[PDB]
Amino acid sequence: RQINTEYAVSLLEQLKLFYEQQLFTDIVLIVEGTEFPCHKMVLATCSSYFRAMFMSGLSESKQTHVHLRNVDAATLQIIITYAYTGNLAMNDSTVEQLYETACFLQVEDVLQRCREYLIKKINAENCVRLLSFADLFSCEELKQSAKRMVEHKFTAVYHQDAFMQLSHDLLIDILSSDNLNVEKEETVREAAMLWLEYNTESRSQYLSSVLSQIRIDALSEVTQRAWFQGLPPNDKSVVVQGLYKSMPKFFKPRLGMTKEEMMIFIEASSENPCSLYSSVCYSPQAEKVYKLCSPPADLHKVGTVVTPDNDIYIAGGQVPLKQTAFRTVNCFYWFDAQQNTWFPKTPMLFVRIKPSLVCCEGYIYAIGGDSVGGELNRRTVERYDTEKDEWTMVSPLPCAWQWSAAVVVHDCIYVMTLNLMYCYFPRSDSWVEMAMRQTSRSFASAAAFGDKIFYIGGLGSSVTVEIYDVNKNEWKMAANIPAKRYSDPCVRAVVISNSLCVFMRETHLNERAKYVTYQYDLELDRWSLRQHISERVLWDLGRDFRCTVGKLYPSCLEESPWKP
Amino acid sequence: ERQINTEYAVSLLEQLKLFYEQQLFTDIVLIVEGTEFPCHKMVLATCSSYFRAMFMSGLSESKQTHVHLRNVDAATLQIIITYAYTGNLAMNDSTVEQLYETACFLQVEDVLQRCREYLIKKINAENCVRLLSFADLFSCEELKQSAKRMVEHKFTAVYHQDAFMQLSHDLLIDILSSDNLNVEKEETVREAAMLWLEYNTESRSQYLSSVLSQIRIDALSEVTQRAWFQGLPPNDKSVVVQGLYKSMPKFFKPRLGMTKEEMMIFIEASSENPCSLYSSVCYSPQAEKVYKLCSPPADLHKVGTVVTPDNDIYIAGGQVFRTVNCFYWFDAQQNTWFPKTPMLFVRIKPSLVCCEGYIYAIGGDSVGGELNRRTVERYDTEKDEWTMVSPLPCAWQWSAAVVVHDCIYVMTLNLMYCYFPRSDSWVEMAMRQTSRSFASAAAFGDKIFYIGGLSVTVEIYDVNKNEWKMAANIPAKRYSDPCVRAVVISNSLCVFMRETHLNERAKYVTYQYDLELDRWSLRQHISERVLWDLGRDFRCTVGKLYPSCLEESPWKP
Amino acid sequence: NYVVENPSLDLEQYAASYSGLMRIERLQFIADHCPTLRVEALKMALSFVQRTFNVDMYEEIHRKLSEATRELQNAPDPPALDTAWVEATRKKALLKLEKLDTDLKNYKGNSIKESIRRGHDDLGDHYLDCGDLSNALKCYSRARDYCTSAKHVINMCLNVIKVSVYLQNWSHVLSYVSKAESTPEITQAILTKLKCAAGLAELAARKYKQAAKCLLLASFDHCDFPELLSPSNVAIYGGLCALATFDRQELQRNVISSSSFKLFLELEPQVRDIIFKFYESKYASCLKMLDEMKDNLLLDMYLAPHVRTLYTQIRNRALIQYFSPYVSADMHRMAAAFNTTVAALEDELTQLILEGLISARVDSHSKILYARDVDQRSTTFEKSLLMGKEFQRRAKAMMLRAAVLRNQIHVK
Repeated sequence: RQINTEYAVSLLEQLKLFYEQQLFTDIVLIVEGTEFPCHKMVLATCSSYFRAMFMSGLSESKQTHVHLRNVDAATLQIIITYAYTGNLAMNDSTVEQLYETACFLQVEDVLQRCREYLIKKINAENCVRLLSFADLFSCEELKQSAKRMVEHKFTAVYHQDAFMQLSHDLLIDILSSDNLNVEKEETVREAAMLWLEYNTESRSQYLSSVLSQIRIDALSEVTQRAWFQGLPPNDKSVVVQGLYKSMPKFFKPRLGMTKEEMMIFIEASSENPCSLYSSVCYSPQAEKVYKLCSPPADLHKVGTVVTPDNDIYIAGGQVPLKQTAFRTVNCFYWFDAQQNTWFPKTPMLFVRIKPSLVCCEGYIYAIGGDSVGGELNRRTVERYDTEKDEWTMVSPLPCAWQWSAAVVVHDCIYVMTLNLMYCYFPRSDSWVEMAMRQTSRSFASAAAFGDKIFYIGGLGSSVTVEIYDVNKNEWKMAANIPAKRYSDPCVRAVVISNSLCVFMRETHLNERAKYVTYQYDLELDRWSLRQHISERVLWDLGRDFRCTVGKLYPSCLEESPWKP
Repeated sequence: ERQINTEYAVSLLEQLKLFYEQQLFTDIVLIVEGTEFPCHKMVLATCSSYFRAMFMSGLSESKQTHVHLRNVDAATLQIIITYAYTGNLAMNDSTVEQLYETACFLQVEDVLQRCREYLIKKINAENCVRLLSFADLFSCEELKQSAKRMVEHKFTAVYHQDAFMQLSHDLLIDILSSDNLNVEKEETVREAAMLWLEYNTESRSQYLSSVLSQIRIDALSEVTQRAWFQGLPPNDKSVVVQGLYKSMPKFFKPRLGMTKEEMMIFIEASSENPCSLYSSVCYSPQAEKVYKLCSPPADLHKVGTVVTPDNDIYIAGGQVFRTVNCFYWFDAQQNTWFPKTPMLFVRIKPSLVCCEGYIYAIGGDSVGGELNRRTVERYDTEKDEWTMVSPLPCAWQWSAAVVVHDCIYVMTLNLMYCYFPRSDSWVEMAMRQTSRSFASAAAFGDKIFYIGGLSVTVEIYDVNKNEWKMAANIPAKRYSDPCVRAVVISNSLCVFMRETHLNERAKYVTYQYDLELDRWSLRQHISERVLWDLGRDFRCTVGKLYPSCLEESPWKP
Repeated sequence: NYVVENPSLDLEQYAASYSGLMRIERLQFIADHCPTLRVEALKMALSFVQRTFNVDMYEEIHRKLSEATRELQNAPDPPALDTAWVEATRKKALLKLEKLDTDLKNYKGNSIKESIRRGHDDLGDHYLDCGDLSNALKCYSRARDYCTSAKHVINMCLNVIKVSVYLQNWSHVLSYVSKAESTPEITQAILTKLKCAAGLAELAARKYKQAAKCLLLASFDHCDFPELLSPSNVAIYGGLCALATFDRQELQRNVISSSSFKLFLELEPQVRDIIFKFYESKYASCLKMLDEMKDNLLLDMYLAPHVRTLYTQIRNRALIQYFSPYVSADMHRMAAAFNTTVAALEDELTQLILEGLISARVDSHSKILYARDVDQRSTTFEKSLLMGKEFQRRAKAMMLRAAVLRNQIHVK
């Protein structure tokens, strides 16, 4: 049988009462002059060290006063009370010392709880600190979880001070790994150079090893005489050594140099009828269609955003409840650019349907999205903090809008609806009235190119284009896209190759969908044929699919096997 | 206060059970006639009110790893310890006395209540006096009073049990001097005291001076002294003097058990207050009064009645209208209904028959969806359990069943089967020439009288002859639908019928029927000034009740 | 479709004949499809639904009864559910269910296959009583694993068959019927119950020829089979399917040889008269009775859609059998062989000739149906000439194909 719940808590509260009221105490922990009256029972129930401290037969087996050293009073108290009441209050600061005492006392359960918290807490500003912590204490799961997050976030920042204070073995593993995300192989070179020059000749012996992990395209060019300047005097065992050393170790390009500008598509038409929808991508350079991982729990009716740091996030959406059946959930996920998987993150406060995810000042802004509340403030605009991993509400928008799109220009949020537009000022958290459009169009998308807003299409859609200038604050017409008559083009505005291109899929009468993209000439106000997407590689995607600009690695992803 | 227990309570007592069975973190061990029980002080403190003082008082017991606890059974302590480690008792029916004794010794309140509830529910037929002394030895007032009433009825019934011979003086005085003796005669308690007193020697003769004065003076001037002359120790003079003083004084008053008037118990009557649907009432053939009874569930209806030869009332089945297989028993003095072991199938209007001390429920919509729809289920009045028996031969609805010559007889439209309790089989009987249903039968003497059916059909069956015959037709007014009720009364066959016409009021009248005359002579006409309308689905049964315990039903003539 | 307005249904007998969830669904079907009698059908339904702990379907039935009672309060110009039932039912249902869950998890820790299987069957029965279809299945679908004896396999098949009828997963019924029959070496008549399960499942699957064959093999010794289908409906189901599919010789042999369908025909004398009238060529009396029983089974759970096709097939077969012995039959007499009019029969006959299997010609001048007895040789020669012409055309086609493939002629 399962053991009784009612007697469990009744005994459990008696465990706590006998602890807070010091009665049945036979052993007391002496830590930096602080008394900790407790029991031999409860201490070794959670800890695997006290079982070897009491039931061992040593001097302490009879001694009733133990001087536990190299521990902290606060860490011991929270561990002791957790063994007595089961509540583990984990903050964002004391988890470091919590793990230190958990490993020292070999307390398995709190070790798993704090490890899971550190798995959730890993981010950019503590990746180096946690990896070194994961190297100090063997926490391989956290170490591998850190290392993957560490690998990408070092290359982005490579300026944190804790990077200098790292072990030689850890640096060799980081630098020699094939998971680095760098636009060039020279930034890792200078990162190694500054690390070697950070200290005295103690880095000289590690220099023969760190260069043995870097490619040879920089082991003969500049940053070899610079080390000679920093060499210890009269040392003739290094200058000649490196002169004839860079023969072996097989030049090979890395993996980070393979981020091509690609059009990420979501909620595409599933090839196999067993699944509802799928996610694919188009390669403007490779001219192929690479498959992507399915949305988390087939999360439909979601929104996409790509930060300037080239990161993909998913917010909002609905899952079919366990025939029409769908329930809306406020789950949030983050896409791994290398593992081809969606890592869960902190969920939102309110559920959303088709939310407009916009990034600005490192904050992810979700404007509207058919919230569940529906009160007088039926908008529920809220930003996300990528630093603290939390969501903070922002100033509500003046008017209630449906089926709207939002872009970011000049460090401001520009959301567009049928005919109205309001600009959000993040510095003061206020909304200001903008120019009014002369045409009533909805169900369209806009792309932010430079300092202009291009509202393409609207209502199927059409070829109407209204260009808005932030510096001029006016809506003006440019031209109409030349498309085949008696058709229903599906326009998609996006910025690629420092130019405004359009992903327009058109369907003729009783004909299959045709894929073609055009390049809009900014100065000539004309859409030029940049490339024609052949149907032999790209099949039908549907109608409710979304497109976004981003960079992905063709090596980590796999080609989708499907007949033309 | 937040005391959440979802997937967090079990985890602690999962570990502590694992730690106990693996012999971990133990600091106290119990020595029980050489048996070691390594356990923890903290678990014992929260469970037992004695172990907390065993480990907290500043006495030397606190600083003692090995404690030699005596006067406790190893098995009882182990089942207490495991109950203190998992919360489950899993008590049997044999070791209840020793478990309660150790629970009282250790002052473990929760298991004491559980054993008290188990003991108060399991006073079936024989252990009543045994556990009453157990309740006299250990103060269990709630069980003591419950056993007191239970003993009072049952001891008077058997009055030959050997366990009654050994008892304390005070308990016997409370039993014997109480006015709850279920005895129709005053001499059976006299001889019961006489055999109790002659069981031993002088030590009991001291108690004789106090127990002899608790009986009405009519039995103290009887042969008791004459039989005491040969049973008195020699050279006793003053003892005879005090015996002569017990004739005149001490308030000779009538008892309560003699008021066992033979009456009729009715169910599902026309309720007076519109807020209630049905009610249970009673009629007094001799006192010519209408008494009422409390509804057993107070909300469930469509019940069946049965009366054992020991004059006991039982209720089984029914619908609240969801069908419930609950069981109840009527108290002859408390005017309440104590539930019993429920049936395994939810029956609608079951037919309960008593035979050989066993209650047999025949038919009554068991579940309806049986693979064999034709099944029966009996009850054990001694073991308090339900035992499956041979299933019914044929499918019958609105049937009746009676018991004749210690044999089960069930009657339907035209067929009859006799169930042989010794071999547990059904045997084919005679076939009736008329197909009538919605009727009941009465077991009077050695003849079965099937009255009514759709009428006034009188079809008499004899077990020794195995034949069906007609006698006569009941004299009833035309253009009416009589509701016949046949039942035994005063060792004489009589009927209780009600006639209803158009734009006319119902009339209640009972008739006396003669075997050789084939005529229902006018015995008594129930006046409407005392009895009102009953209804259509009412049932009738014969039994003895107490007028004082019950209450008269108020109704305007 | 269905949902017609027909009186004279005997609610008491049809409700009492079935028992269990089978009774509940039929009572719901009768109420929803038979107006002017839905109230008493719903009142009797809710009276039986509150028995054995129903939770979700009770709310649907109570809401329907509340709507029905509200409708009666406006025509000759809503009952309370007694929510205390919810408090009483839920607390009682949970306590026993957890206790039953308590006992079974002990047997999982004791590791006895039969005990685990028996407990899950009890859990499945309790879930079905509690109104939990899928929950019962998983208990049954994990009790299937722990089988030891052939009888345990038979009980496993019967439970899955019973649940899949409610779930309308008739594929699972047929699979388990085949497993329960073919495996154990093809007084206790167990195969009769399995054949009854297959017959109703096939009929619900719009199958007629196999359903009648399986139903005809069902012995009347089964008697009480209320969890799936009453014997009265089984006889009706068997007779209608046999009439639509079995020919005259096929009808006579199977009915007589079975010797249990003769008993089935005794329970339902109406269908017995149909086959006898079908045999003795009295289709006028055969079909007028057929319409009389039609309105009754037009509100039958698994018959209402299927029987309309079955009755249409019956009318077609009756017409084919009637005209078969005649080489030249007057259409007036054929029209007089039913309550149909002359024009209606002519349209029906014309449709039958267009579909086929009557081989007749209509002489509307005197309104006499003359049978077509075309000589085999003339049609044979005509279709042989047509075949030769088609073969020559295909030979020319392949000749052209070979020419264009040899000359490499294709659009670039």
